[PDB]
Amino acid sequence: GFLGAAGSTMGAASMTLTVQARNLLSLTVWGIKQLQARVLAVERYLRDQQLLGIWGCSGKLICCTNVPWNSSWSNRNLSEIWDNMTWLQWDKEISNYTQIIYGLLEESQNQQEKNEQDLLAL
Amino acid sequence: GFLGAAGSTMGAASMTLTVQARNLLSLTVWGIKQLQARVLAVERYLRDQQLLGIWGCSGKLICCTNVPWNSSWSNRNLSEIWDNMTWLQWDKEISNYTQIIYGLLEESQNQQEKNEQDLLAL
Amino acid sequence: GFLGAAGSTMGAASMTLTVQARNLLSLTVWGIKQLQARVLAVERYLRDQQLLGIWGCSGKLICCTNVPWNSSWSNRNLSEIWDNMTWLQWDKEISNYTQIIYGLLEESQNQQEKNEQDLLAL
Amino acid sequence: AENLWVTVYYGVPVWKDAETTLFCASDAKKKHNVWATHCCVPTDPNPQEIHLENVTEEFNMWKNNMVEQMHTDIISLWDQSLKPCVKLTPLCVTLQCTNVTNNITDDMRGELKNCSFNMTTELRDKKQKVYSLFYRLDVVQIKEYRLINCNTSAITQACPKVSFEPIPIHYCAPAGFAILKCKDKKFNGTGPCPSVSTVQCTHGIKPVVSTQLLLNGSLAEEEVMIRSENITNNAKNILVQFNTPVQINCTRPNNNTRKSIRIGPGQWFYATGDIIGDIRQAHCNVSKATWNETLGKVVKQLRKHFGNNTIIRFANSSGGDLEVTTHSFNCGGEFFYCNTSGLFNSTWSITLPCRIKQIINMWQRIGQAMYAPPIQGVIRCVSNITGLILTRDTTETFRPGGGDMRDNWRSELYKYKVVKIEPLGVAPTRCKR
Amino acid sequence: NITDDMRGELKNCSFNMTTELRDKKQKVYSLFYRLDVVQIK
Ligand SMILES: *[C@@H]1O[C@H](CO)[C@@H](O[C@@H]2O[C@H](CO)[C@@H](O[C@@H]3O[C@H](CO)[C@@H](O)[C@H](O)[C@@H]3O)[C@H](O)[C@H]2NC(C)=O)[C@H](O)[C@H]1NC(C)=O
Ligand SMILES: *[C@@H]1O[C@H](CO)[C@@H](O[C@@H]2O[C@H](CO)[C@@H](O)[C@H](O)[C@H]2NC(C)=O)[C@H](O)[C@H]1NC(C)=O
Ligand SMILES: *[C@@H]1O[C@H](CO)[C@@H](O[C@@H]2O[C@H](CO)[C@@H](O)[C@H](O)[C@H]2NC(C)=O)[C@H](O)[C@H]1NC(C)=O
Ligand SMILES: *[C@@H]1O[C@H](CO)[C@@H](O[C@@H]2O[C@H](CO)[C@@H](O)[C@H](O)[C@H]2NC(C)=O)[C@H](O)[C@H]1NC(C)=O
Ligand SMILES: *[C@@H]1O[C@H](CO)[C@@H](O[C@@H]2O[C@H](CO)[C@@H](O)[C@H](O)[C@H]2NC(C)=O)[C@H](O)[C@H]1NC(C)=O
Ligand SMILES: *[C@@H]1O[C@H](CO)[C@@H](O[C@@H]2O[C@H](CO)[C@@H](O)[C@H](O)[C@H]2NC(C)=O)[C@H](O)[C@H]1NC(C)=O
Ligand SMILES: *[C@@H]1O[C@H](CO)[C@@H](O[C@@H]2O[C@H](CO)[C@@H](O)[C@H](O)[C@H]2NC(C)=O)[C@H](O)[C@H]1NC(C)=O
Ligand SMILES: *[C@@H]1O[C@H](CO)[C@@H](O[C@@H]2O[C@H](CO)[C@@H](O)[C@H](O)[C@H]2NC(C)=O)[C@H](O)[C@H]1NC(C)=O
Ligand SMILES: *[C@@H]1O[C@H](CO)[C@@H](O[C@@H]2O[C@H](CO)[C@@H](O)[C@H](O)[C@H]2NC(C)=O)[C@H](O)[C@H]1NC(C)=O
Ligand SMILES: *[C@@H]1O[C@H](CO)[C@@H](O)[C@H](O)[C@H]1NC(C)=O
Ligand SMILES: *[C@@H]1O[C@H](CO)[C@@H](O)[C@H](O)[C@H]1NC(C)=O
Ligand SMILES: *[C@@H]1O[C@H](CO)[C@@H](O)[C@H](O)[C@H]1NC(C)=O
Ligand SMILES: *[C@@H]1O[C@H](CO)[C@@H](O)[C@H](O)[C@H]1NC(C)=O
Ligand SMILES: *[C@@H]1O[C@H](CO)[C@@H](O)[C@H](O)[C@H]1NC(C)=O
Ligand SMILES: *[C@@H]1O[C@H](CO)[C@@H](O)[C@H](O)[C@H]1NC(C)=O
Ligand SMILES: *[C@@H]1O[C@H](CO)[C@@H](O)[C@H](O)[C@H]1NC(C)=O
Ligand SMILES: *[C@@H]1O[C@H](CO)[C@@H](O)[C@H](O)[C@H]1NC(C)=O
Ligand SMILES: *[C@@H]1O[C@H](CO)[C@@H](O)[C@H](O)[C@H]1NC(C)=O
Ligand SMILES: *[C@@H]1O[C@H](CO)[C@@H](O)[C@H](O)[C@H]1NC(C)=O
Ligand SMILES: *[C@@H]1O[C@H](CO)[C@@H](O)[C@H](O)[C@H]1NC(C)=O
Repeated sequence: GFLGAAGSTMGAASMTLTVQARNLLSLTVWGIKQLQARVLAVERYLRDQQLLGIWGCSGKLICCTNVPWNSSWSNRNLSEIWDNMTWLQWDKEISNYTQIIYGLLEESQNQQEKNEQDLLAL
Repeated sequence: GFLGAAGSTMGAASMTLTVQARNLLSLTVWGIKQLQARVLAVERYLRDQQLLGIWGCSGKLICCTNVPWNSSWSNRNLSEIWDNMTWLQWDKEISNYTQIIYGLLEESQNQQEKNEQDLLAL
Repeated sequence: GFLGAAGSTMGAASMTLTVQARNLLSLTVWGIKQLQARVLAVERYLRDQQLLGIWGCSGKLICCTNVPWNSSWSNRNLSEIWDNMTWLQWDKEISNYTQIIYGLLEESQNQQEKNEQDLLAL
Repeated sequence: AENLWVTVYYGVPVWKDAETTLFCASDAKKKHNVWATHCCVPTDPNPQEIHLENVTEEFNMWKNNMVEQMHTDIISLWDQSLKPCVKLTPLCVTLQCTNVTNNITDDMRGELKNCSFNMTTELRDKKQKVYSLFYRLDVVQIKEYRLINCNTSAITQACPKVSFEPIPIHYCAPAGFAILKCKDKKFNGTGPCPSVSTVQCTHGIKPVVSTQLLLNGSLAEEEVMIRSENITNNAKNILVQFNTPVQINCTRPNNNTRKSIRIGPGQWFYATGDIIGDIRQAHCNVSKATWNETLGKVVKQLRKHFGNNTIIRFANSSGGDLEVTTHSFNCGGEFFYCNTSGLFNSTWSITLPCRIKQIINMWQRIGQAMYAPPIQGVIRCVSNITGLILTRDTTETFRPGGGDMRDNWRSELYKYKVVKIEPLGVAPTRCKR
Repeated sequence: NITDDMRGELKNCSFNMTTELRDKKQKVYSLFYRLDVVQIK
């Protein structure tokens, strides 16, 4: 059922997230090629986990932020986005808005951690 | 002291969990064999961490759930389990009850995250 | 800007932690040497993450403890440490105090988790 | 604007086109068969399928890197199987040959050479006379002759205990990747298709290598399909996939003998000779009525592409080397070159004479040659012609072509595509820390 | 065809080498620089 949700709308698909998130980990020339494939799978996995860590979303399939949507990214109604789009269609719709969002998420989490230390410091 | 707790009862052994959890990470044919061993150790480590993440137990050696014990798994008294059994004996006692529990834990965590988003959405 | 903060004081440098923490992950003889380099980078990354997990600092760039500073480690004023030292100078100042601190952090987290289970058990 | 915040979702079911390494997988079931000794972890008999209800994905078989991988993997496996076992450098000697005429039909009169020569077993300067029959195509005149490849390449003996008999191989995705496929009938092999489903492992494909005719593999769902990269461009091959097989029966009706010659300290050379009984020409029979009906179906479909008001014909290919001009296959362990002029002769049983070679320059390279040891007894095999590789030169003319090994896999891998899973993204919503 | 400072630098060196294991050697000659060739004419 790995891509079973691919044709589902975003608000319907985001219930199967466990499956898609889970099935990522599953002596001459072929030996080295197989290792390269295994090392790569691990590296890709860790990069995604590190970003969730940085953004303050570690341990969650869905996480809230404190960074607002900036409109120019997309001006669609949220009911249009969640009910009339699949995640694949959506990714295409905003395929050009990547680090423009990620950098903001990183900045936000760093400020939040500083604020928390300043309060625990009191 | 890595397996020092192996002969201890479950309620006694679960104080050394740090040691057992910690000591998991520690150019021809031997070169490739050694890499295969290292890659495997990493892959095994990550699978366990991913499950703890999925079940909502990330970052903990011991974590509570919201899934009840279902009796048929074992009908022993909890005082019998924690004081008259070692973890090895226990694992053998319920060796046939694995994904029967894990799937429930996965379902529970997903429902909990949805509920949390719906509340933060308010 | 990876080591841009190297000449900054500790209280100034600890704002760029995201960058230093983030840029850690970035068919014959060279094939095997390159894999060894990649496997090693992953192993080093995971060891640091495991310690943060063990100490109860997972997911944070900065984390508070419940273990006091023990004086013999350093008798400098905190204003001297945070404003008149860089992290590199500081690391040299206390380069001989490593597991002497880490073991305490491990013990503390284990006690805290036991206490939490005993309360959730109620 | 609505005060919606950026919410991050992990486990998002999306993907991008990608190129990675796919792994070999097989059945649980051949002891010295290179495809079986390649381990090829057994597949799970249960397909995932996971029909994707609203997915309309874009394919391009002419750019399918899965074909490129299969080509590379086949060559690599082939080459490594030749590292052990006997090298035949010592055969590059002067041969003294006669015409082998004591038990022949006349059509075979010029095909065999007797070829006596001096070779040793010890570094004793003690050579012995050895004779072996050779096929004419492997021997070139300098009465004195030499083997054809001793002028340009090393000759390696195929190791007699190793089989290359095709076993269907499934390709499986590595973690983080998935294979998508079209289920549509009457699909171009290119462009978008609905009814896309997922694949962990592809159906098994036998790595059959041939020229001109496509053998075994699989059949089209309803009607013969004609696929091409550039149909109006006469520089391209046209791949025609039949919707029903044409049965072809081939044989080498000669009871032969394998002669073991000591060539070195633990090394053996396999010579051939002393054929028992009449010497006859190798051939294929092709059922005639089926072939004619099959062309009629092909012609109808060619007309849909080229006009239903024209006339086309089939010609007996073109000039060039046997690797190009004849049909090629190796059933039974020996390499056959057959004359398809008996098939591609029309305007809109068939016995095809065949020749056999022992010294093979595998298509993929030069500088090396393989020597196929003789097979003891006789050879018979039956196969399914499942398609054609055609080129085109009012009326129009078609000819058998191909010769590029990749066309034999491209014709099967037109349904599968490899994508990378990228399960992370964002969307605006109601979700505030 | 030499200048005198090059007079001792080159050797003509004829030898027997083959192309087939035919015990059929052919004469080949090559010039060599003196530094690559050592006396056992
Ligand atoms: C297309 O598929 C057919 C069927 O799989 C292939 O022909 C088959 O080839 C094998 C290998 O030569 C034959 O079996 C052999 O029989 C001899 C008998 O002594 C045995 O010694 C071998 O170990 C092996 O068992 C098999 O009978 C044969 N099938 C038929 C019907 O004759 C065919 O070769 C495939 N096409 C191509 C181009 O490979
Ligand atoms: C190939 O040539 C050899 C050499 O003449 C033939 O073998 C000879 O056959 C005669 C028949 O009695 C024997 O007496 C000789 O001793 C054989 N020679 C050797 C070396 O054994 C051989 O039959 C020819 N092969 C053909 C025509 O198939
Ligand atoms: C083997 O048979 C071929 C023919 O099948 C012989 O070829 C003949 O060679 C002579 C040489 O002058 C030509 O004049 C003939 O016309 C050739 N025949 C044909 C049909 O072209 C060949 O010489 C035979 N070899 C031996 C060793 O007898
Ligand atoms: C195997 O070696 C023998 C010995 O050298 C070859 O026989 C010689 O052939 C030359 C050719 O003119 C004759 O002059 C010699 O007198 C032959 N020697 C003897 C002892 O007969 C023989 O021909 C070689 N075998 C082959 C097939 O070339
Ligand atoms: C060529 O083939 C024929 C037919 O098989 C062989 O002739 C037979 O040989 C056996 C051997 O003892 C005889 O008993 C038969 O009577 C022969 N048949 C006839 C019709 O006489 C012939 O020997 C083969 N020739 C060679 C050189 O092997
Ligand atoms: C290939 O050989 C097979 C037999 O090995 C042929 O099969 C026979 O075909 C006739 C056609 O009517 C049937 O009646 C026979 O019963 C078939 N034999 C068997 C054993 O089933 C087959 O037709 C041959 N193909 C060609 C193209 O000749
Ligand atoms: C040639 O095509 C025929 C069908 O026209 C193939 O027949 C299959 O044989 C297997 C053997 O058990 C059966 O399970 C299949 O159901 C048969 N197919 C059909 C449509 O009945 C035959 O195997 C083909 N030969 C080759 C070499 O592929
Ligand atoms: C090649 O030239 C060198 C000198 O350039 C020759 O060397 C002479 O060898 C004889 C041998 O008795 C000596 O007496 C001479 O004194 C050598 N000359 C010098 C300058 O040392 C050498 O012999 C020449 N080789 C040939 C083949 O002629
Ligand atoms: C190449 O091989 C030939 C044949 O052996 C050599 O010529 C012989 O040289 C010896 C040396 O004393 C003479 O006794 C023989 O009579 C020569 N034979 C002939 C046929 O002339 C020749 O010198 C070799 N080439 C080189 C450069 O050593
Ligand atoms: C596919 O699109 C149709 C269009 O109405 C929709 O009803 C159907 O539910 C979609 N498939 C999925 C998986 O949502
Ligand atoms: C071993 O079993 C005996 C049985 O009474 C028990 O007293 C002892 O404590 C056990 N060992 C450990 C490590 O608990
Ligand atoms: C370098 O040292 C001088 C000494 O006063 C200080 O002012 C300056 O800010 C230091 N550099 C950094 C990066 O802090
Ligand atoms: C010998 O090899 C060369 C390599 O170019 C080839 O052209 C030549 O035709 C070969 N000899 C014969 C007789 O074919
Ligand atoms: C199928 O091939 C024909 C050849 O002319 C081409 O025109 C057509 O667009 C192709 N269809 C698709 C879906 O690519
Ligand atoms: C075949 O290639 C030529 C090259 O210019 C192109 O113009 C033509 O349209 C192609 N045919 C098809 C059906 O795409
Ligand atoms: C071809 O048909 C003829 C008819 O008699 C038969 O004798 C011959 O053996 C057949 N060849 C093959 C390969 O079936
Ligand atoms: C086709 O048949 C003609 C008949 O003379 C022949 O000359 C020609 O060489 C044949 N073509 C091929 C490629 O064999
Ligand atoms: C194929 O058959 C034709 C029939 O005449 C013949 O001329 C041609 O040389 C044959 N070609 C081969 C490669 O056998
Ligand atoms: C093509 O068919 C004609 C019809 O009689 C025949 O004469 C000719 O020989 C055939 N060509 C081949 C290559 O068999
Ligand atoms: C070849 O001839 C030998 C002679 O006895 C016989 O035993 C063998 O079975 C024959 N092989 C075939 C395939 O007829």
